[PDB]
Amino acid sequence: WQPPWYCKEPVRIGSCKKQFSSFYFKWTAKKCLPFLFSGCGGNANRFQTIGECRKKCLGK
Repeated sequence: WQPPWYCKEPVRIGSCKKQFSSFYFKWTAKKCLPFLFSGCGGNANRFQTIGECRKKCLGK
């Protein structure tokens, strides 16, 4: 198994000024990890639930 491309993008908190609990795939550790998203200016390596992250990035 290899993850899709967006799971390999670096975590991006972005440029806005708020906080939203999120998950990203740290592909070098093959784990879905929590992070705080600012609310805009992110990238595609962001998921609302750890399950959605595992489904897309691990194929679970």
